Amino acid sequence: SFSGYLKLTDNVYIKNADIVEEAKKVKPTVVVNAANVYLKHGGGVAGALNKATNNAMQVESDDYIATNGPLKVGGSCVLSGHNLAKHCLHVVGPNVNKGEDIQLLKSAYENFNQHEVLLAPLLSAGIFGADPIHSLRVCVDTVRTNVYLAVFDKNLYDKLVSSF
Ligand SMILES: CC(C)[C@@H]1C(=O)NCCN1c1ncnc2[nH]ccc12
Repeated sequence: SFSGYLKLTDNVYIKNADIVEEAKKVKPTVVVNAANVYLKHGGGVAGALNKATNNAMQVESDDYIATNGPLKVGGSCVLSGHNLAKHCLHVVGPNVNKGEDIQLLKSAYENFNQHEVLLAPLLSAGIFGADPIHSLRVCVDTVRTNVYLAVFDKNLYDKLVSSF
């Protein structure tokens, strides 16, 4: 049920789209959130996904952290997708604005391999401060399962395609 995507490789696809609007249209098995280790969904992809769930994602997330403690940078957890998807895979890419090791970006993308198909953003890009061209290259060289990437900014989408 994904439509309008450009094929990059055997298993990676890309579209200029808001991931929240794509999740509402497709209702995929798995939507990836660009999480932080505290699961505090304030802005960027995480803030937008949480707003679309009417804050239910944040309430579930706070219970998960109260039980388990914070995630690791490079780690993930599977929670409910609420009204957007069956599941949300909360994945923590390194935040370069906080001095986190960019080598952890490959570890972050390895979490995608546990799921046959995912709707996802570019990890560590946007407000996380990493180069999106680098994030797309790590994605293509790490993920083996079928990934549908939604890139919100049209100018960035065009650059990602034309430099691929
Ligand atoms: C992570 C970035 C590459 C990307 C981008 O193009 N500009 C910044 C935000 N972002 C998103 N990309 C997809 N869906 C989104 N919904 C909310 C934010 C967002």
